[PDB]
Amino acid sequence: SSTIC
Amino acid sequence: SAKDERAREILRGFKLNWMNLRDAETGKILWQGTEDLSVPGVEHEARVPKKILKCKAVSRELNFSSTEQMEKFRLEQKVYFKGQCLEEWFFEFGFVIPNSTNTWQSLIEAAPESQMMPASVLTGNVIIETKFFDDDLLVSTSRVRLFYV
Ligand SMILES: *C/C=C(\C)CC/C=C(\C)CCC=C(C)C
Repeated sequence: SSTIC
Repeated sequence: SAKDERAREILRGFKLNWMNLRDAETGKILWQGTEDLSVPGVEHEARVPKKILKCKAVSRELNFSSTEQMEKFRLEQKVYFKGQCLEEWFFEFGFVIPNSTNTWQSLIEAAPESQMMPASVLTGNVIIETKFFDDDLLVSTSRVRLFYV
């Protein structure tokens, strides 16, 4: 999981 | 070192042919790189549409070729923001047949909306550091600066 994607 | 020479053989035979970032909810490809971003010792750049930050999940599809066999091809990716490591991603492909071309698909899920970072904060300030391994052998480390446009 990602905060940029 | 035996190990250094092997790492170099693998790398000389390896390349990334293309890569897609696809919105997993709509099916639409938002970004398609055709450059070999495995190449170490140079800062690559990527421009991605900022609306990718709105996707609930992204399908990343990576097409690569390898002359050498790999027993357990995997990636470790770190996301650095102004040089601070924010995130670390792990992906495993597994066995790679010698002289093969392979498409590797992975789903990257968005964090909760309240944790997503704004485009205007991110753009030009994010580096993705990718280490390409065969099991424990580091084959390449590449760096890509991202711009959100
Ligand atoms: C949604 C995912 C984003 C914004 C970044 C994903 C990674 C890249 C684009 C470039 C680096 C990828 C490899 C070297 C495999």
